[PDB]
Amino acid sequence: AGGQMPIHMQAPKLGGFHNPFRTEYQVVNLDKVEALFPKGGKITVDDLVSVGAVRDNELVKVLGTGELTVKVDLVVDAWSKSAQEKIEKAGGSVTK
Amino acid sequence: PKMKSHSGTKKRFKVTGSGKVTARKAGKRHLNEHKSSRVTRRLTGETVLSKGEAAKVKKLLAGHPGR
RNA sequence: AAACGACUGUUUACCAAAAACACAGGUCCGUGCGAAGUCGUAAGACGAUGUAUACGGACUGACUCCUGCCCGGUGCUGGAAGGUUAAGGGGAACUGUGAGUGUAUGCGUAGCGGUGAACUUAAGCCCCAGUAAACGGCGGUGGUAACUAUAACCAUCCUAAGGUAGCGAAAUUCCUUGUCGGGUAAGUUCCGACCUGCACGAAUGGAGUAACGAUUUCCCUACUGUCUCCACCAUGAACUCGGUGAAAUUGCAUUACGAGUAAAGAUGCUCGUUACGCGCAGCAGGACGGAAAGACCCCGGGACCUUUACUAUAGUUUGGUAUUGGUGAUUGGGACGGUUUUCUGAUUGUUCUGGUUAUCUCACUGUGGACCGUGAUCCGGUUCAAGGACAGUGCCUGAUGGGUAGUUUGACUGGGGCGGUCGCCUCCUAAAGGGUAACGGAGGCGCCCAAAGGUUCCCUCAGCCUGGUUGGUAAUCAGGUGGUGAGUGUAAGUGCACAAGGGGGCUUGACUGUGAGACUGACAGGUCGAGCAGGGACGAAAGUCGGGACUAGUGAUCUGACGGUGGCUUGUGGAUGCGCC
RNA sequence: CCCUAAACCGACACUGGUGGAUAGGUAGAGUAUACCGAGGCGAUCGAGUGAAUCGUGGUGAAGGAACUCGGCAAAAUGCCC
RNA sequence: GGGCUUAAGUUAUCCGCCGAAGCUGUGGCAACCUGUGUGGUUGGGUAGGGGAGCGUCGUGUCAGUGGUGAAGCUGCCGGGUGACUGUGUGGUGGAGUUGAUGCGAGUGAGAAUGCAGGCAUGAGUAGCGUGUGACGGGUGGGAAUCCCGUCCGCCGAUUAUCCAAGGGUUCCAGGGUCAAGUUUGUCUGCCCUGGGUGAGUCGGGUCCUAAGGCGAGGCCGACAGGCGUAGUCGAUGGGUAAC
RNA sequence: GUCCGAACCCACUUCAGUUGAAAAUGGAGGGGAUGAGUUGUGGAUAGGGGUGAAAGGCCAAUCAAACACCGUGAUAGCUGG
RNA sequence: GGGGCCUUGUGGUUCUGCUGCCGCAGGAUUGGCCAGUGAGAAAUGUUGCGUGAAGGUGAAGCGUCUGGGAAGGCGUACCGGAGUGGGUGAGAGUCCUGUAACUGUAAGCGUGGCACUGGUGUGGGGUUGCCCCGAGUAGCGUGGGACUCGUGGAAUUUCGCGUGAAUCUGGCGGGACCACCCGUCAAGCCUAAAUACUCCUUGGUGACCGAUAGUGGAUGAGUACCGUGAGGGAAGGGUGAAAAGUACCCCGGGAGGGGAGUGAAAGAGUUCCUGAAACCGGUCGCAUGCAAGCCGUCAGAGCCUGUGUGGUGAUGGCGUGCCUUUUGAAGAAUGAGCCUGCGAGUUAGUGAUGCGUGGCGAGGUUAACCCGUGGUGGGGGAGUCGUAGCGAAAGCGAGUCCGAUA
RNA sequence: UGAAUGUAUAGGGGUGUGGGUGGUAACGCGGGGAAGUGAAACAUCUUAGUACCCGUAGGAAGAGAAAACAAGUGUGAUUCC
Ligand SMILES: [Mg+2]
Ligand SMILES: [Mg+2]
Ligand SMILES: [Mg+2]
Ligand SMILES: [Mg+2]
Ligand SMILES: [Mg+2]
Ligand SMILES: [Mg+2]
Ligand SMILES: [Mg+2]
Ligand SMILES: [Mg+2]
Ligand SMILES: [Mg+2]
Ligand SMILES: [Mg+2]
Ligand SMILES: [Mg+2]
Ligand SMILES: [Mg+2]
Ligand SMILES: [Mg+2]
Ligand SMILES: [Mg+2]
Ligand SMILES: [Mg+2]
Ligand SMILES: [Mg+2]
Ligand SMILES: [Mg+2]
Ligand SMILES: [Mg+2]
Ligand SMILES: [Mg+2]
Ligand SMILES: [Mg+2]
Ligand SMILES: [Mg+2]
Ligand SMILES: [Mg+2]
Ligand SMILES: [Mg+2]
Ligand SMILES: [Mg+2]
Ligand SMILES: [Mg+2]
Ligand SMILES: [Mg+2]
Ligand SMILES: [Mg+2]
Ligand SMILES: [Mg+2]
Ligand SMILES: [Mg+2]
Ligand SMILES: [Mg+2]
Ligand SMILES: [Mg+2]
Ligand SMILES: [Mg+2]
Ligand SMILES: [Mg+2]
Ligand SMILES: [Mg+2]
Ligand SMILES: [Mg+2]
Ligand SMILES: [Mg+2]
Ligand SMILES: [Mg+2]
Ligand SMILES: [Mg+2]
Ligand SMILES: [Mg+2]
Ligand SMILES: [Mg+2]
Ligand SMILES: [Mg+2]
Ligand SMILES: [Mg+2]
Ligand SMILES: [Mg+2]
Ligand SMILES: [Mg+2]
Ligand SMILES: [Mg+2]
Ligand SMILES: [Mg+2]
Ligand SMILES: [Mg+2]
Ligand SMILES: [Mg+2]
Ligand SMILES: [Mg+2]
Ligand SMILES: [Mg+2]
Ligand SMILES: [Mg+2]
Ligand SMILES: [Mg+2]
Ligand SMILES: [Mg+2]
Ligand SMILES: [Mg+2]
Ligand SMILES: [Mg+2]
Ligand SMILES: [Mg+2]
Ligand SMILES: [Mg+2]
Ligand SMILES: [Mg+2]
Ligand SMILES: [Mg+2]
Ligand SMILES: [Mg+2]
Ligand SMILES: [Mg+2]
Ligand SMILES: [Mg+2]
Ligand SMILES: [Mg+2]
Ligand SMILES: [Mg+2]
Ligand SMILES: [Mg+2]
Ligand SMILES: [Mg+2]
Ligand SMILES: [Mg+2]
Ligand SMILES: [Mg+2]
Ligand SMILES: [Mg+2]
Ligand SMILES: [Mg+2]
Ligand SMILES: [Mg+2]
Ligand SMILES: [Mg+2]
Ligand SMILES: [Mg+2]
Ligand SMILES: [Mg+2]
Ligand SMILES: [Mg+2]
Ligand SMILES: [Mg+2]
Ligand SMILES: [Mg+2]
Ligand SMILES: [Mg+2]
Ligand SMILES: [Mg+2]
Ligand SMILES: [Mg+2]
Ligand SMILES: [Mg+2]
Ligand SMILES: [Mg+2]
Ligand SMILES: [Mg+2]
Ligand SMILES: [Mg+2]
Ligand SMILES: [Mg+2]
Ligand SMILES: [Mg+2]
Ligand SMILES: [Mg+2]
Ligand SMILES: [Mg+2]
Ligand SMILES: [Mg+2]
Ligand SMILES: [Mg+2]
Ligand SMILES: [Mg+2]
Ligand SMILES: [Mg+2]
Ligand SMILES: [Mg+2]
Ligand SMILES: [Mg+2]
Ligand SMILES: [Mg+2]
Ligand SMILES: [Mg+2]
Ligand SMILES: [Mg+2]
Ligand SMILES: [Mg+2]
Ligand SMILES: [Mg+2]
Ligand SMILES: [Mg+2]
Ligand SMILES: [Mg+2]
Ligand SMILES: [Mg+2]
Ligand SMILES: [Mg+2]
Ligand SMILES: [Mg+2]
Ligand SMILES: [Mg+2]
Ligand SMILES: [Mg+2]
Ligand SMILES: [Mg+2]
Ligand SMILES: [Mg+2]
Ligand SMILES: [Mg+2]
Ligand SMILES: [Mg+2]
Ligand SMILES: [Mg+2]
Ligand SMILES: [Mg+2]
Ligand SMILES: [Mg+2]
Ligand SMILES: [Mg+2]
Ligand SMILES: [Mg+2]
Ligand SMILES: [Mg+2]
Ligand SMILES: [Mg+2]
Ligand SMILES: [Mg+2]
Ligand SMILES: [Mg+2]
Ligand SMILES: [Mg+2]
Ligand SMILES: [Mg+2]
Ligand SMILES: [Mg+2]
Ligand SMILES: [Mg+2]
Ligand SMILES: [Mg+2]
Ligand SMILES: [Mg+2]
Ligand SMILES: [Mg+2]
Ligand SMILES: [Mg+2]
Ligand SMILES: [Mg+2]
Ligand SMILES: [Mg+2]
Ligand SMILES: [Mg+2]
Ligand SMILES: [Mg+2]
Ligand SMILES: [Mg+2]
Ligand SMILES: [Mg+2]
Ligand SMILES: [Mg+2]
Ligand SMILES: [Mg+2]
Ligand SMILES: [Mg+2]
Ligand SMILES: [Mg+2]
Repeated sequence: AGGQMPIHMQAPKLGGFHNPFRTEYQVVNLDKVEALFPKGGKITVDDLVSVGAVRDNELVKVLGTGELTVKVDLVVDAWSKSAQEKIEKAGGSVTK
Repeated sequence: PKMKSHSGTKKRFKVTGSGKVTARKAGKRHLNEHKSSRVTRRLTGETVLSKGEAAKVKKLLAGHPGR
């Protein structure tokens, strides 16, 4: 910076730490599940979404943006409270 | 040869989802008794970087997403 | 005749031959012999096949007379009463885990760990002496003699002591061509003095000194073309002819002068003047001529040198420990039972261990003698002698260490240096928004205040005039007048009398979570802020309060620390570490 | 074969450097200097020409350091008894 | 500047003119915008940004082309807005190479006191390296400079003679005159061919050691290596038989 | 470590040379010339080292740290292209 | 785990010992599940294939035209498991050399592998009484080093110096340390392949160079030359198809030239292909000896030529080089004597970040590697970017964080 | 055969029994180990365990058959990409 204390040295370091064992979820939303499984999609497994798009060999938490008029039974790793509520109200369930 | 990122830049700047470059506010590490709660609150959050500084940071980062 | 060096010598190959170096002579310091010293990692070696009348280092430098005072500083030598002080030894204490105990919290045995270490412990340093032919130092004010100038002399301040003998306008004297005398017709030089020594001085020697010197200086005489003032002669070039035949340099070219103009000195531009074309011999005024990326100056980099710059390090030195063992005392820290009485007070034996100290010797010493390998001054073995658990060496450890190494040693600047300045606040310059420079003109700040903060209520000043005890211009009281000229914690400016100035009551908002919206900087950043919640202060309420009438009183990041919290913890549980505020 | 060099060291067939030996006559102290001997050379561009000027020598009236920073240079002196 | 007051000087006023790459006229080119049948605006330019191209070499493909003459060089006559260029037309030359479209670059030079080569300028100029030569004859294409002779001059503690070191055939004889020789040269220390150096006694070795070197074992040292004993070398010296 | 003075060693002054005869000399004088003299032959000391009667002098014609090669195409906020 | 103690099992034996006239072992031409020249606790011959070093066979064209010459033009035929190249007097599938294809290999120290000879040779269930299981080793301390880790919370590993274990109810590791759990068994050794490289030998290749380039070196090249030495270090290629390299004569001492010959060409004559520029000249046209000139440009007479276009150009106006670097240079600031040649924005990343363009598209794309000995083609999805963000993180998630489920 | 000297050993005397010596362009293993440079100065750090040096191979070398990883199920010597 010409001799002036540069930006990467006048700014304080963002501290914190990294979780060495953190695992990310491949998230899918209810709009995607409705679009890819419209015809009364009975049971959706991780293999089915990974066939469409969930990037297989990962955990598949399902999230809850969207309406989900159809009835689905999603056996997946983890889900949000809103997604579970919407799925149950639509007539389906979640497992695992 | 892969081009390495800047380590201080790695440790100091975040890149948001829309692409903004943000740093931690500077001036609150010590000497905080004379500083009022208003001054400390002004120095307590995050700052979006200006255009030239943000471009410099994205250059120093080697495609590193920030911290 | 003077200065310097005593002399003969030596030296900067290639700008310095000297006054520089050396020298014979002198003194100091070190060295007892495997010497000290030096080259080398070491063995070795030189010193020296020498032995204190010797060797090495330092300074001075024949000879003559002398070499004065100071040991405060620093160095060196010696010493050790106390202080400080490493590694090591060694406590006490704390602490993690943990069988289990605990209704659970928690605690915690054994074992395995971790932390720093009361006491003990060296040299060095502080400390006390000596040492100057060690590195060094050798002063001030006031005044006084019968012309005046000075001070032998007196008082004093201070120091470790205050410059002795001798010399002095000097290889030293700035002023300075000091003054006086000599030498000249005339002498800033000379030489003899004077003493007013800017800023001599006694082995970095003082003052002298016969002889010596391609040293420096002044004078006399002889002699001369050095000169007045040059002339002439012969020669090697130059010149002409025949032969041979370079060079530096070169943007060009059919390359004048004057006065101007222009990057401020023009062959080349302007206005004029002059000038037929081409040669030969010459001279040097110009072509800012050629030659050499100025060597002076500044800026950036480097190199080498210095030191009480920094950081290291060879060497030197201190102790601990290994090598490293045997045998006694004399003093403390224990376990141990059992004189005392676990004990304020004392102990012997019975086991473990620090220190102080004394002897022994197939550790070791690379050593003196003899012998053997061998008919070998190396080397090795045996042995005697002499030391001896020392020394030496390895590792650890403190001190010392320009001997050596790597580097640092800011910028601004009417060149650089010296001096000044460097961040923040107020005013002017600043041209009526904001901004605006100079080594421009003025000043302030690096705080302070538990009230000088918050709130609520009340009050009006300075100055002037008059009356009144101390009391006066001015303490305190009374009446009139007085609007801001008083005051404001603190510079200045903007404000404030509706007071933001003076006072009374209660208080801690000098809050916690926030911050719509803005101002101001390239940015980091700086600044103002409505409304809301919690929990408070004052007020009857309205409301106000996130320090101070406002604007200075401050320091990013890294790194580390303390309190809280408990998000993470590399198999699990702890611990430990990290994270967040 | 060269060898105080045209053959070596100097880039040269370079007025430089290079150790040793022999080394006669007359004058002279002399291995100085002059002229010769033994012996060897005439030197590796010449021929001319009274230009200035530069170098190298020579002479010089009267004066005699007036020169110059300075007697630089030269002159004077010089040998034997 | 000439010259000017008899203004061509100052001043007021009036009437004309000159004067730029400005403006207008006319003829081309180009950028942008705009309704999209008018056209309007615009086009000096360093640093610099953007866009589009010329030429060189290699190369895939296609079409070819070349001794009835490729490349390269060199003229003339033409062409484009530029880098440039013709499928015009010669000359020289003697074996390659053209156009279209792509692909890849060691792709463009006027300068770096740039590097290499060649050639100018100074210039037929400076110099030709201490000096004494003259003449007669010869040789020869050619003679100041070669050979012979006679005069004269020069060195002579060296311009002589002989060695060492060093050089290496330069020595001698013949043939030579491209180059070298600071000129010429018929000459030469140069060129080519051939020849030439003979030791019991001279100088070295075969003998000896100095300084110094190396060094069996050995000692010292992380390695590499250092030192050194016994020895072995090593003349500048000792010894050794001819004039 | 006497005197004058050749050879020999040196280098004080001056003139010339300065693209030289010569990358340090020549002419004319000058100093030492039995001594701490000079010289031949061989040898020893080597680069943060040598050696130095001491000038930072000399160590193969530029030495306040030789030369060669390598790190290396060192680096240059500077000049040039 | 092994030893020991036993419940047992050796390949069929001629018959010798010791232990209990049980049993165990040396013993032997004859099996053999095995196992071999290997690292394997080891190392000794005769028979079985195809090759590199050399070789062998190896297809198929003539006629005319022009030319010095035919491989070229024209005409008309062949071979091809061979049309990759290179030579030949110009441009060859059929002229040569070769090429494709087959083939031989005596020999190798041959080499690889197979067969035989010859050489060497088993365990399973039970038991823990007892016995062994790598010592100055591991750890620990200290001074250093390697590990992402630069002394730290310092695991692991290693060197010097001290100190110093346990041994299976044991040791070590899982990032200080301890406990449990998991894994493992140090202080002994040997081991192919996958990996690295090329002084060399054989064959081949190139949008690599083409004599200032490519090696320093196309030639007496590490030569000449320079340096004491270590070391440094060049430049010089081309006649022609074939020497047919110019017999002979003339001028000249020669050199050189002129005639002539050879050759397609000699102005291809050995200084030899082509033969540029600078530079040096001969000839012709114009101008030029009264003139002040960045040397040009515009206007322009005259002369020559007229190949009616071109050369020169008296005379008039205007006009201070090029580059670099500067506020400003004609500058008396820098650099350049001239010409020819050479001499500076490149290349590599499954780098970063844009843009253009093409493919695919909620998906895109492979890396190493494997197959194609036939290449540029195919596979390989390991990974990677996109698909959701916010938070120090646990985590939550179209939200999340500061916050009080504000 | 066995010194001083006793055991013996050192040493001495016979035999050649076997191996060695030196070279080698790159690659390997073990050890010693820069600086320029970057950090816009510089010392930690970088350069870089590079350059260079030493010892020593082989046709390759080194490593190699768990006192290993992993994390609760598992993999199973080394090397290389
Ligand atoms: Mg700063
Ligand atoms: Mg904090
Ligand atoms: Mg606070
Ligand atoms: Mg005097
Ligand atoms: Mg005197
Ligand atoms: Mg003297
Ligand atoms: Mg003398
Ligand atoms: Mg000198
Ligand atoms: Mg001198
Ligand atoms: Mg003495
Ligand atoms: Mg000693
Ligand atoms: Mg001795
Ligand atoms: Mg002394
Ligand atoms: Mg003295
Ligand atoms: Mg004296
Ligand atoms: Mg003490
Ligand atoms: Mg005393
Ligand atoms: Mg004076
Ligand atoms: Mg005076
Ligand atoms: Mg007087
Ligand atoms: Mg004294
Ligand atoms: Mg003095
Ligand atoms: Mg003194
Ligand atoms: Mg005297
Ligand atoms: Mg002439
Ligand atoms: Mg002017
Ligand atoms: Mg003028
Ligand atoms: Mg002009
Ligand atoms: Mg003239
Ligand atoms: Mg002249
Ligand atoms: Mg000049
Ligand atoms: Mg300069
Ligand atoms: Mg420096
Ligand atoms: Mg000690
Ligand atoms: Mg004894
Ligand atoms: Mg230093
Ligand atoms: Mg440095
Ligand atoms: Mg400055
Ligand atoms: Mg100034
Ligand atoms: Mg204003
Ligand atoms: Mg204004
Ligand atoms: Mg300004
Ligand atoms: Mg506060
Ligand atoms: Mg806001
Ligand atoms: Mg402020
Ligand atoms: Mg409230
Ligand atoms: Mg107040
Ligand atoms: Mg920092
Ligand atoms: Mg783990
Ligand atoms: Mg807070
Ligand atoms: Mg000579
Ligand atoms: Mg002679
Ligand atoms: Mg010579
Ligand atoms: Mg001599
Ligand atoms: Mg005589
Ligand atoms: Mg004589
Ligand atoms: Mg004679
Ligand atoms: Mg002679
Ligand atoms: Mg002559
Ligand atoms: Mg002559
Ligand atoms: Mg000559
Ligand atoms: Mg006369
Ligand atoms: Mg006279
Ligand atoms: Mg007279
Ligand atoms: Mg007289
Ligand atoms: Mg006078
Ligand atoms: Mg006089
Ligand atoms: Mg005068
Ligand atoms: Mg004189
Ligand atoms: Mg005289
Ligand atoms: Mg116009
Ligand atoms: Mg334009
Ligand atoms: Mg531009
Ligand atoms: Mg044709
Ligand atoms: Mg071509
Ligand atoms: Mg094309
Ligand atoms: Mg190029
Ligand atoms: Mg060019
Ligand atoms: Mg040039
Ligand atoms: Mg010429
Ligand atoms: Mg002439
Ligand atoms: Mg001339
Ligand atoms: Mg002349
Ligand atoms: Mg002449
Ligand atoms: Mg004659
Ligand atoms: Mg004579
Ligand atoms: Mg000979
Ligand atoms: Mg011959
Ligand atoms: Mg010869
Ligand atoms: Mg001869
Ligand atoms: Mg002859
Ligand atoms: Mg000649
Ligand atoms: Mg001849
Ligand atoms: Mg000897
Ligand atoms: Mg030996
Ligand atoms: Mg001998
Ligand atoms: Mg001899
Ligand atoms: Mg004498
Ligand atoms: Mg004398
Ligand atoms: Mg001398
Ligand atoms: Mg020698
Ligand atoms: Mg000095
Ligand atoms: Mg020298
Ligand atoms: Mg130097
Ligand atoms: Mg140095
Ligand atoms: Mg480097
Ligand atoms: Mg055939
Ligand atoms: Mg035909
Ligand atoms: Mg590290
Ligand atoms: Mg450890
Ligand atoms: Mg361990
Ligand atoms: Mg763990
Ligand atoms: Mg084991
Ligand atoms: Mg192994
Ligand atoms: Mg290969
Ligand atoms: Mg060439
Ligand atoms: Mg070449
Ligand atoms: Mg060519
Ligand atoms: Mg040589
Ligand atoms: Mg013929
Ligand atoms: Mg021709
Ligand atoms: Mg030709
Ligand atoms: Mg005329
Ligand atoms: Mg004029
Ligand atoms: Mg500019
Ligand atoms: Mg200027
Ligand atoms: Mg110029
Ligand atoms: Mg000029
Ligand atoms: Mg410049
Ligand atoms: Mg120039
Ligand atoms: Mg995957
Ligand atoms: Mg280092
Ligand atoms: Mg360094
Ligand atoms: Mg740096
Ligand atoms: Mg730098
Ligand atoms: Mg081998
Ligand atoms: Mg191996």
